[PDB]
Amino acid sequence: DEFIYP
Amino acid sequence: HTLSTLAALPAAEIVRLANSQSSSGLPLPKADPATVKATDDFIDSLQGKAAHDQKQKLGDQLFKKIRTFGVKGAPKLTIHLLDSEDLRALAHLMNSYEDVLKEKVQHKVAAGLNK
Repeated sequence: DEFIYP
Repeated sequence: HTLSTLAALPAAEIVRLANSQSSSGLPLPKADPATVKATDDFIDSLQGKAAHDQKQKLGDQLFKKIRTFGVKGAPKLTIHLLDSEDLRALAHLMNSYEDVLKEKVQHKVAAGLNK
């Protein structure tokens, strides 16, 4: 799982 | 002061209270100074970047830390924390005051903010 800030 | 009343304060106030060693009742451990300086140098390193780029880079470490906690919705919690707290204070909770951080994340899960 990949964390991204929009 | 309990852990929950403390986790209910902004990160910057939790951290301010930690450094003012009138801590006769503060459920916080003694921070490691090599860790405190690595975190502050890390945050120093983000000064001057796009707000968006700063939250992504800190978010990377923050999401990994919430996933260790065992909580679902760690992206949404990670984003909400990054948009609601002081970045430098939050990184200090992440690397130095992990249990307070967890109490704060349970407050947000209680508001259904991970859904």
